[PDB]
Amino acid sequence: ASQVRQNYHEDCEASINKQINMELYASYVYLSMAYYFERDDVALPGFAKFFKESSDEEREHAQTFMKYQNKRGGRIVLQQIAAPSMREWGTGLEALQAALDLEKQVNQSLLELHSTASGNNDPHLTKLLEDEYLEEQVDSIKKIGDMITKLKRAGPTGLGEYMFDKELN
Amino acid sequence: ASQVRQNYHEDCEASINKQINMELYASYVYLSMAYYFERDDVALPGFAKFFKESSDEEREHAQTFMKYQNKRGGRIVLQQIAAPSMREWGTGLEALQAALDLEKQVNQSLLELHSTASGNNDPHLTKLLEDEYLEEQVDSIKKIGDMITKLKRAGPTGLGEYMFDKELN
Amino acid sequence: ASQVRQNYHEDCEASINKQINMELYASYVYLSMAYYFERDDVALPGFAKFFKESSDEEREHAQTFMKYQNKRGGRIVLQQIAAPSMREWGTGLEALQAALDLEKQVNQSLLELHSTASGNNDPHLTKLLEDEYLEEQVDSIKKIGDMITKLKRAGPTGLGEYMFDKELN
Amino acid sequence: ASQVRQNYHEDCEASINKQINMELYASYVYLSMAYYFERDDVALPGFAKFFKESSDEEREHAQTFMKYQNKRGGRIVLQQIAAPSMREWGTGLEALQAALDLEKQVNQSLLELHSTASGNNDPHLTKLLEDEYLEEQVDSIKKIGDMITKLKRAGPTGLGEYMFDKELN
Amino acid sequence: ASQVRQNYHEDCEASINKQINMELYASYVYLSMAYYFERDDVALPGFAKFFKESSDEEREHAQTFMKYQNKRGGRIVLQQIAAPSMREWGTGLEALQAALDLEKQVNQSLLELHSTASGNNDPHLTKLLEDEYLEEQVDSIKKIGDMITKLKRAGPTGLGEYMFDKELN
Amino acid sequence: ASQVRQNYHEDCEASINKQINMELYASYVYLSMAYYFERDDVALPGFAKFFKESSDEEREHAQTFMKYQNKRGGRIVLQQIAAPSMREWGTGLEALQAALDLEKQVNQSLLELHSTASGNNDPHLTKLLEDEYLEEQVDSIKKIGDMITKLKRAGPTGLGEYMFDKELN
Ligand SMILES: [Hg+2]
Ligand SMILES: [Hg+2]
Ligand SMILES: [Hg+2]
Repeated sequence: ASQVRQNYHEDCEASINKQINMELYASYVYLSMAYYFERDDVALPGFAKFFKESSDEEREHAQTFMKYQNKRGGRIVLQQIAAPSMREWGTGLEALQAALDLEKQVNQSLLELHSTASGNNDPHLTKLLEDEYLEEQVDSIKKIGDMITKLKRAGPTGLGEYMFDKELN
Repeated sequence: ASQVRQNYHEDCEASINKQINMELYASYVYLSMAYYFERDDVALPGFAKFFKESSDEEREHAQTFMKYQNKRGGRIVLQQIAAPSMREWGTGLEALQAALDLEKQVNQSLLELHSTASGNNDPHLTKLLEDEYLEEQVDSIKKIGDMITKLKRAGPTGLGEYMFDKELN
Repeated sequence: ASQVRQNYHEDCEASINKQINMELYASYVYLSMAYYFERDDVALPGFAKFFKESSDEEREHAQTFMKYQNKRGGRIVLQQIAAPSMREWGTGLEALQAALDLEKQVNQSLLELHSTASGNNDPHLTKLLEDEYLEEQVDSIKKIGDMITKLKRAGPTGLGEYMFDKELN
Repeated sequence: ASQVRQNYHEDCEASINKQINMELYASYVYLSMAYYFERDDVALPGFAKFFKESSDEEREHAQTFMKYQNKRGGRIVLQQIAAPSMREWGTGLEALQAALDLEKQVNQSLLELHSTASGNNDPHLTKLLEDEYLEEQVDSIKKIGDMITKLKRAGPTGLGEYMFDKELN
Repeated sequence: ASQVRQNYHEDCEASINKQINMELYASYVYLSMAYYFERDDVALPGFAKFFKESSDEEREHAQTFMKYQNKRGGRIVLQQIAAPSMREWGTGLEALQAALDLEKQVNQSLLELHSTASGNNDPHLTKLLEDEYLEEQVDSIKKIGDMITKLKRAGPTGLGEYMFDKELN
Repeated sequence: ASQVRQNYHEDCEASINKQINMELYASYVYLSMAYYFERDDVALPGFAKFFKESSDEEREHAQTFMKYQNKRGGRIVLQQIAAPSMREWGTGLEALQAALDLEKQVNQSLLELHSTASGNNDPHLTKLLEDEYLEEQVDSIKKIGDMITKLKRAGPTGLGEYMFDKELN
């Protein structure tokens, strides 16, 4: 047992190790899209840069959990990073409809770790989730909301996606 | 052979002379398209500006090869530059679809030139082709691929063609 | 096929996909090290950074091939990222040594991709490697090699490790 | 016909698709001369630069008509561009002698065209050749008058030529 | 063997301990020429400077291999450096004539080495000679092609030589 | 005797020619050591950087003497530069102990050269040796004395050798 650990139950320590994989796995889906939107027969540069940023953002969430793991006394245990269930994503809107759910799923879990953190009387963990993750998830689920509403009003297909791209970019 | 020739085979020397001419046919195809898209009945300045720079880029290719001639000790022989097949290029897409194949044909003749160069072990030439021609000849093929796809998403004629041009501009 | 594709072997295309995954896992293994060295029971600030720098730039090697995959017209097949071989990477000497192996295992993989490409007669990817990989890998081998000797000189254990991590920081 | 066309007689239009190909040939003759002089065995940088900008001048003179073509509602026809009869151009003197003479032809047709212009009563056209060409050709010819006189005094073969080359450079 | 050594065939290593001594001799031949030309009775500052930087170029070319030696895990052997056969070098012309010819030998082995390189299938090595030497030697040779042509026109003995010396200076 | 010789005796003129050669043997000994300390198995950049500058300094000596040759009216005769006795210099101390004696031997040959110069009353040469050679040849002998003592205090191998190098750097 590390020299720096107190009021850190080991249950929470293990779900930090499951967020980091969920955080890791997500950033690996956002990267598949960005570069799918970089394909010649796709040629959506504005979704590409959006998801590459999503790729980078999610990768930082994971790292900021891994430093917290080292910041309470717990140990990092890095499982695999599986493959996104898909290669091709189709329209930019379909891309967005999936990112929304993954974000909810990630918000699902960030909300659950918080109540796991809460049964253990860990007000230092609840805080972490609470200025570094719980607001960035909900700004970001609201962000795709708007975006989807803008693209379907934009006319989800054809000239609407090409124009929506330019404003995204 | 003048005083400076070392490991420059005649077949590799003539194919360059060809490359000078066929890269000059292109500057001229791109020259036609540029002013066609600048006709009062056409009125596509972005399309026009693109093919202008192409013509320009493509003539620089040709002059680069000319400088490679005197460097290695060869004798430039300039050949008649042919007028383009056509005067009227239809739509911008039919000129984007036109140049892609023309950028591929050139891409083809450089690889032929590449594979003639190392069979007579002239790695200096295959240096020249790599860090100069085979590089930007793929960057521009990828480029015209993106544009054809986007323009098609945009609606290649009508309001769609008018927007894509103002982002090409 | 892709509208940009020209002279692009399917198996000179699977090797990209393959190499895409070797860098990622290396990125991931260099991620596992950077944070092992930020444990309160190893706390080696200088090895940690060094392996941070190693991770991110390994990820950029995966994204540059990703870019090249879409260029020649190929289609990105992403796979899982196997877990890192370890959790605990031992001594700072013991960390570098295994990163030496993996640099090599990547380098060796590169030299085959080159051998792959040279056989199908495609000088664009052999350019891509010689100009973006084959060099810098041999580089990353030498530094680690230099660092392993220096640390063996500095006395691999004790005050030498401590003073090495300071210079490297 | 054209939205814009007004007071544009078809023999003007036809004579311009003649001048353009005529300036494109002169522009292609100075490129021959421009590069012939960078051969290791010719090696006069001063005559080389003098013909490249010449080739570029002749070449931007051609575009000006092509553009004036689109202003007036006419239609550019681009013809084949004949390769020059010579490739071995001789003394810098003999090069200046063939220059002055190709200039005078480009003059002789541009005067001719003003006559054609004055006949089909175009005051728009008669200005264009005056304030853009006949001004520009007369000056061009008197400078080769000066140079060729200056090179015969300095000495057309030998050290005098080396010296005139530098002052040109 | 070495920590770093990978895909380094012993005939490459041996050929490099040959090129290094070969560049050190060329670097020692331009020093002879560099200083011979500052003798009171020779007294050509322009040819002197031209050979010193030559000697310095040849001399920093040698170190580059010695360094590439340490990168690849090879072992530099430094041999004796033979003093040049001549000390009295003659006309600036005769000096430029022996130059161009020592260059072509330094070329002829560096090509040879690329063949050796291509045979023992080193893509690391084939790049080094290309992007660092064969690029650098071809240019070096065409400039002495130019100079020697320029000095025969200006006159190899007498006032013409004094003049070519200054423009060189 | 050329037009500029006054009070330059042949014995004093040849000993300089020797000094040119033996100062060039040294630049080369220091050249070897520099890259040896830069080998992956050695990894001593400070030691390497020192011997580099030495090689450099020592060749400047030699070229200074070469300029003194033409000044006084002498004829440089360059002699074969011998390879160093050894390739592998053991430790840094065994190279610091190596160069000290080599800096002394040179120091010896200059004094011999000094005492040959004023016996034939050439005080200009004894000017040259004093304000140029006998000056910095003692500053550097004092320098290598300090370093051997300090490094020995430091513990000439192990953690002691690693520190001293980083202050040599
Ligand atoms: Hg817990
Ligand atoms: Hg007319
Ligand atoms: Hg080899």
